[PDB]
Formats: sequence, structure tokens, C-alpha cells
Amino acid sequence: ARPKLHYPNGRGRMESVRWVLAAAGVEFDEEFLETKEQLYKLQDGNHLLFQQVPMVEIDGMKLVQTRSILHYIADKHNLFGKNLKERTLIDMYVEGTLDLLELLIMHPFLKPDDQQKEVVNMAQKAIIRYFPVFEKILRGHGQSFLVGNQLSLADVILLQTILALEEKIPNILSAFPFLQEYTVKLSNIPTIKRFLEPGSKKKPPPDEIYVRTVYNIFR
Amino acid sequence: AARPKLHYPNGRGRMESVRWVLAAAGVEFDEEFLETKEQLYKLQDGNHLLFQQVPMVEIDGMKLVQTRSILHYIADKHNLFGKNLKERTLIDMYVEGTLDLLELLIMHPFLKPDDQQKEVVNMAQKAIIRYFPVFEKILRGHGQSFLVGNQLSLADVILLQTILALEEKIPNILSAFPFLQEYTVKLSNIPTIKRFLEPGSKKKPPPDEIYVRTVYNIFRP
Ligand SMILES: CCCCC[C@@H](O)[C@H](CCO)SC[C@H](NC(=O)CC[C@H](N)C(=O)O)C(=O)NCC(=O)O
Ligand SMILES: CCCCC[C@@H](O)[C@H](CCO)SC[C@H](NC(=O)CC[C@H](N)C(=O)O)C(=O)NCC(=O)O
Repeated sequence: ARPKLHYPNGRGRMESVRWVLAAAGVEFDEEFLETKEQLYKLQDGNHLLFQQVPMVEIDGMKLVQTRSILHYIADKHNLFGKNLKERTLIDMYVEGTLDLLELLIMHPFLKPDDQQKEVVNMAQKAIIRYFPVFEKILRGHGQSFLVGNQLSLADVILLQTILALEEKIPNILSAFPFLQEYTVKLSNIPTIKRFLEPGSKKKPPPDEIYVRTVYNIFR
Repeated sequence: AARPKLHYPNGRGRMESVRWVLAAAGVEFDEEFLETKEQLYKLQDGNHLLFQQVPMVEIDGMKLVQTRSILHYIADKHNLFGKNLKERTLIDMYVEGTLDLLELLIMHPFLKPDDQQKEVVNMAQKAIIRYFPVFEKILRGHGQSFLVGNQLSLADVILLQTILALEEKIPNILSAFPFLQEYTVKLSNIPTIKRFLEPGSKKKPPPDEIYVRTVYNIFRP
């Protein structure tokens, strides 16, 4: 076995799956979509449940839907808590955080005028809607993890999203010292630290070639 | 309180999936309708909404938000998420895909009146190309009344919701999908579901002008 990820060569929606696999210590392969014809081939052969990517071949199955993929991996590698109470919290936090990450996922495809507007919208949402929640959680119970004092899917997705946000707004954590310190400790967990170093399968911020490619593939 | 309390405007929107799963599970629930900006501010200002948004459901002493997380929770409390990880994983993917289709319906009332016509067409194409054929083949494949295992799951409830809501706009949408037709009849005759479909349930009607106007009045600065 060994997971194989099907996506174009870039972050998009697949980046959360890369984060969670790397964080769990799971090495993986990628089969990159570069052309519209490669997508059609993948759709032609019944490999994509709903004709879309992300898709991951894992444990003899061909999983689709970003959130389902994440839930499966988390459950295989103790990243979804120890009971229903913790699972529920992790789930809500992840779903919330994915609504913020969505703004970064769509950013590359907005007109330039709207791209600037969207960075402002990102800043407002992070600072007013999301970060205070996680900041308060971390200030209140003091721990290095949001839930159950062990690494969970909520920590991994929050880290991805924070780090992605900081690329657009370098000082975004300045009013959030507990989140600053959280980000640093999380970033030192051996698997995460390696994922963040050169040579991992972590994808860079999207360049003009990725944007043209996705337009070419998905129109 | 064991009686859930649902916070949302008086209408379907995103909350209707929650109403569907609760009714399907035989859970009586109460509703607290958001009718104005001021009521929303109160809910937000008081820290009752984790991320400042609805749907929010008070259940088993918790204030759950995020439609997907609310549905998962209810499904785990009422044996609608299968009996093992293989089933759970299938149910999860099916719900997630179905919700991408249901999204077209949720957002349809808020499009420009010229775009609405185009979006019914596009709604029809997505359903018939992308989703229905997957589910038709599953239901031909094991000849079982349910999508996963041999019992009602979250995936059946959300699929039924979605099929029925599509049929309101495209009445013949299932004509090339005989197994889906049969499945829709079976599910619609499960007593909890059959009661939900009857007048007097808390099932909400299609969105009207009162509803649309209200949501602009609540959620728009
Ligand atoms: C506007 C131009 C780009 C649009 C595409 C973007 O949405 C994303 C690329 C981001 O870099 S992803 C490609 C898309 N996938 C999904 O939307 C999965 C959603 C599901 N809810 C999930 O989370 O898995 C796709 O596969 N489309 C095949 C097709 O329809 O033929
Ligand atoms: C088009 C004009 C407004 C449309 C709003 C619609 O999206 C929905 C109403 C459908 O009739 S719902 C109202 C919205 N909720 C969410 O977006 C939750 C999403 C989360 N992913 C979920 O699934 O739970 C909201 O509460 N916004 C508070 C605010 O920001 O002030």
C-alpha cells in the first residue's frame, strides 16, 4: 500500500491532506494533474466517486471529499480525540477553520481588485471571528493543544491556516500571544518541523504556473 | 435539556438537514426563530455562537455550530453513522458529496432572478451527471433498500432531502433512475420520515419572499 494523492502540483484543497499525513508521520506519493486530458482520463475510469479531486488512494480505497479524507486519516492515527465529547470539539474547530482557509483557497482565482478586498476580509475574520476563540481556549486551559492535550486534526488545520495567513499578513498574530506560542511549539513537533523544512511535499504559495494550470484543467 | 433547540430563521436554509435527521431519528425538538438583526446580535454578543454564526443547536447541554458537525453528532447519538469505520467512511463521503449538490438549492433563492433559470438547468445537470448515477449503481449493486449496510444512515436522510428538494423544481429529475425512484418510495415510507413529510411536522416549505427578505434583513450590513 501507501497513500497516493491525485491533484495538480500546488496547494489548493489537497494541502490540508498533505499536512495531516506529514503530521502523522505518513510518507506519501503524488500523481500530479497537469492537463485537462489527464483529468478526463481519471474521470473516464471510475476512479473519482463524484468526478472531482482531491482523491487519495489509501488502504486499498479511493477516497474523495477533503473533509472525509481528513476524518479517515485522523481516525487511523489518533488525531480525532479519545471520545465523542473531544471528537465533537475537534470537528467543529476544523469545520470553522476550513471556512477561513476557504478564503485562501479561492484567493488565487479572484480578479486582482477582489484579491486585495479578500486579504482584508481574511484579516477581519481571523482577528475577530476565529482567532479569539482559539486564543481563549489556549489561555484558559493553558495546554499546547486545543483538545484533550494531544495533537488533533484541529491543531494541524489551524496551524496550516495560520501559517498560510501569515504569508499574506505577516503581523496577523501580533494581538494573539498564546497563538504565537502555540504555533511555535506545534512547529517543533518532529514531523511538523520536517514537513516545514525544504524537500518535504509541502507546497509553496501558488505561482502563475499553478493558476494557469488549474484554469487549463478545471476551466 | 434532552430536547434539542434549533436557532435559525423560520425557513429551510442550512438548518433543514438538521430538522430532517432529528425527525428521522424520532427526536422531538423545539425551535427559536431568528426574525431580526437585534436577535442575532444578542446571540452573538452573548457568546452562544462559537464562530458568530448559525445554524446553532442546543443539544445535550452543548451549543453546537457548523451544519456538518451538528449532523455528525446527531448521527453518532442515534446509530446513523454505520457500525464500523468502513461504513462510516462511505457515509461520510456520500453526505459530503450530497451536501455539495444541496448547496445549489440553499443558495438558489439569493441569485439574481435572471440567473435563477440558468441555475435550475445547471442544478439538473450536476445531479444527473455527477451524483444520481453513483447512487443508482450502489442501489442496483446490493439491491438493498439503503445506501450503506442494511440500515438507515445519515447519507440516506440527506440524499432523500436533496432528491425531494430537486423534484420540487424539476419534477421528472428521477425518470432515468428507477432504483432511486424505488429507494425514494421506501425511505419516504419509513414511519419517522413519513410523519415528517405530513402536514404538521416541523418540515419547512420552499423559501418564499417573506423568508428571503428576512435573511437579508438579518444577515446584511
Ligand atoms: C475556479 C477555478 C478552480 C476551481 C476548482 C477549485 O475548486 C479547486 C482547485 C483549487 O486550487 S478543486 C477542483 C474541484 N474539486 C472540488 O471542488 C472538490 C470539492 C469537494 N467539496 C472537496 O472538498 O473535495 C474539481 O475536482 N473539479 C472537477 C470538475 O468539476 O470537473
Ligand atoms: C445570501 C444572504 C445571506 C445568506 C446566508 C446563508 O449562507 C444561510 C441562510 C440560508 O437561507 S446561513 C447564515 C450564515 N451562516 C453560515 O454561513 C454558516 C456556515 C457554516 N459553514 C455552517 O454550515 O454552519 C450566518 O450565520 N452568517 C452570520 C454573519 O456572518 O453575520
